[PDB]
Amino acid sequence: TRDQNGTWEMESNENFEGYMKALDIDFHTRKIAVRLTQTKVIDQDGDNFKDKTTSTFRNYDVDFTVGVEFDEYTKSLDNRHVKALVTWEGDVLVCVQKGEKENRGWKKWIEGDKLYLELTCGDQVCRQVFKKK
Amino acid sequence: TRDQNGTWEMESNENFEGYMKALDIDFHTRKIAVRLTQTKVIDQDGDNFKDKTTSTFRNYDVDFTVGVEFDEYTKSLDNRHVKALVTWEGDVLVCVQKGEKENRGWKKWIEGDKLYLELTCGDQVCRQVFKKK
Repeated sequence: TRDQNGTWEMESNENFEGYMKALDIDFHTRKIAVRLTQTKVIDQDGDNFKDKTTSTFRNYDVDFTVGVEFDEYTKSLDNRHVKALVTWEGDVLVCVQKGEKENRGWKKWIEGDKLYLELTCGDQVCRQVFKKK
Repeated sequence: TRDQNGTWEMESNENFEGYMKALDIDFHTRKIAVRLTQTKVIDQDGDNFKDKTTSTFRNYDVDFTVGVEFDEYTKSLDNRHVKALVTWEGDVLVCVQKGEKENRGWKKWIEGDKLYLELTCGDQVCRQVFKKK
C-alpha cells in the first residue's frame, strides 16, 4: 500500500552508525544519536508529504490532583519513592517531594507564554524556561 | 495565571547537571541528558494535571511533492544542500539527494503494520523498521 499516514515508532535500527559516518556527522553527535529511539509522524495527502522525525531519549509522565498527596515512583529517573503534594502558592505551582532526599521538589508558574520551572534537590537548583509551541 | 495547558519547548536550562548530580543520576544518563533539549506537554483541567516531559535532541522535518524536485538543506543533519527528488516505484517511495555525497537518498515503503526505511549514503546503508502506533 502507498498509505504511509500515521505515527510510527522505531523498533530496529541497523547500521545507523555507518550511515552517519558516511554523512560526515561529527563523532560526538554520532554517539548521542546512535542510542535514541525514533518517532515518525507522516502527514500525506495524495502526492504531498509532511514528514516529521523526532528522536527521543526518555519520556517521564506524572499525573496528580492539586491538594492530593500521591506516591511518585521516578522510574527511568533516580527510581525512588517520594510522597509528593502539589499546591497553589498564588499562581505558582509548588510541589514538595517528601522522601529519601532533602529539599526535593519543583515550582511551576506561567507568565505570558513562558513557563518558568525550577527543580530543587538538596542544595542544587535547576532553572528552566519554556516558550510555548 | 493558573493555566499551564499546552505544549512547551525548552528555551534555557541552567544547572541541569547539578540537579541530576544531586539525584545521584547515573553518569551514563547524565552526560546524554544535559546535551538534549526538552519538551513538556501539560494537559490541565482545573486542579487535575497530566504532565509529560521528553528528552529530545534534534528534530528533522521535510516537505515534498512526489515528482517535484526541491531544495533540501539538511539542517540538523550535516547541513549540506542537496536537490532531492521523491518518486514512486510500485509502492516504494524512493528519494535521490543529488549533491556532494554519492548514492545518497532513502527508500520508504509499507508492509502491513510496519514502516520500512532504508537510508543510503555512498558505501553505507542504514535500515530501520517502525510500527504504527
